[PDB]
Amino acid sequence: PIQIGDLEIVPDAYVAKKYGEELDLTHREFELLYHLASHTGQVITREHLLETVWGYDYFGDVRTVDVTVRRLREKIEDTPSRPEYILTRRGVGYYMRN
Ligand SMILES: [Zn+2]
Repeated sequence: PIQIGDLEIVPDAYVAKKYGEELDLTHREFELLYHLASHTGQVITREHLLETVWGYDYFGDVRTVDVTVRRLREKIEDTPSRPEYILTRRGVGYYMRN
C-alpha cells in the first residue's frame, strides 16, 4: 500500500482512496495510477506506460496515455489544471510526486 498526501493506493484490493473515500476508477486508470506510484517519483515515459499498462496492441499510440492521465487527474486532483499528484515532465513523460 502507498500513501501520498491525501491519496492512498491499496494494490491488494485494487482501490484508491482520496480523503479516505474510495474513488471510482476503471481498472486501467488504477493500473496507471499504481504503476506511476510504484516507480516513486521517477519519470516514466508514455511508451513505457503503454507497454506495461496497455500492452502490445497499443505500441504506437502514446496519446492514449495523455488522455488517460487527464481523466485520472480529474478524478484524483484537487485542482486538475494544476496537478500535484500526477506530474508532467515536459517532453519525456509523467511521474508521481514524492
Ligand atoms: Zn514500469
